[PDB]
Amino acid sequence: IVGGYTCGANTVPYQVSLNSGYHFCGGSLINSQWVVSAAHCYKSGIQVRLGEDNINVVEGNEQFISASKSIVHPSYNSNTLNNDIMLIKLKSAASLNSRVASISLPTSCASAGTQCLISGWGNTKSSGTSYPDVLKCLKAPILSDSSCKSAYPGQITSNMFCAGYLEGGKDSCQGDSGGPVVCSGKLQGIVSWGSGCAQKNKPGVYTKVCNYVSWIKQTIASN
Ligand SMILES: [Ca+2]
Repeated sequence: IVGGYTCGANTVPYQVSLNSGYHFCGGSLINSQWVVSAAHCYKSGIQVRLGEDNINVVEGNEQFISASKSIVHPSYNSNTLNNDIMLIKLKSAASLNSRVASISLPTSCASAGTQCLISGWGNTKSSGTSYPDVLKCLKAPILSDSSCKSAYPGQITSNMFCAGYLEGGKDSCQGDSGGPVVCSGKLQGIVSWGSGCAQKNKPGVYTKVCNYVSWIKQTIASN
């Protein structure tokens, strides 16, 4: 997260880190046994880390649980990042409490101008690289589909939305991928892509979660 703030330990209780010996992506806990992330985050051998603040120090609220299975969206296109969504099942249910908690799926698609909370352990620099050890947070509005398409001609599908600031300075970044965009207490986006981070006229592009609620619910019900 570029141009964000330190969230505070366990203030984003649905935020998970995906670990394969190291943090590589974020995710969102949507019930005691399932995580939503970005399909471009797929790999084998995932350990889900819940209850994290400092991802390099054991602070006392962690739960580390290996994934039993991953399900990439059946229409994921890695070239276009259309349908950049995957589900990860935990081998055992997490223990839920105020510091480790699921986030609800949306009932409604959020609109342009709605304020959302974007969070992650990704790069905090637009130029060069600095990884934080603690969770970073950013409040950002959803942008109009017209401003989104104008920023990224030929690239924005009906399964994407832009959020952030056309002026630059404030954005998600590398290492935030798969993490949450939460608006009015519901998971509306997944950190997906952007051209660099926090560059002018290159806002963040997010998977549009409201399009996937039927697929998520049906997939969980049978797996
Ligand atoms: Ca920790």
